[PDB]
Amino acid sequence: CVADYSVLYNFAPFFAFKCYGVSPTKLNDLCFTNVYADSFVIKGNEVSQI
Amino acid sequence: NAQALNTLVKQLSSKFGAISSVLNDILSRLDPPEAEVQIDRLITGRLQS
Repeated sequence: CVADYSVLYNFAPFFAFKCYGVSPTKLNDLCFTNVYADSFVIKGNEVSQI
Repeated sequence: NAQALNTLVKQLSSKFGAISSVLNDILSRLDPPEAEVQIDRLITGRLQS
């Protein structure tokens, strides 16, 4: 499918957008073999542990 | 002569510790501040060759 990351920015005022292997600003100009998404909820003080 | 030239032209497909052996991949995946760290290793390896 066409992966548009623009809908992620306006969805919520995120306060943590750490990206390790790719600069976020270029995310719209790349192609990937496969994508995995994982979701869970934790407390604030544990956020640094991810 | 053929062996030397073949080795010299083959040495361009080595990462030398970086994440990839293609410059355009690095220049299209990372911000300019983080590109120099990867570029330097390739530069040094190719200079040595």
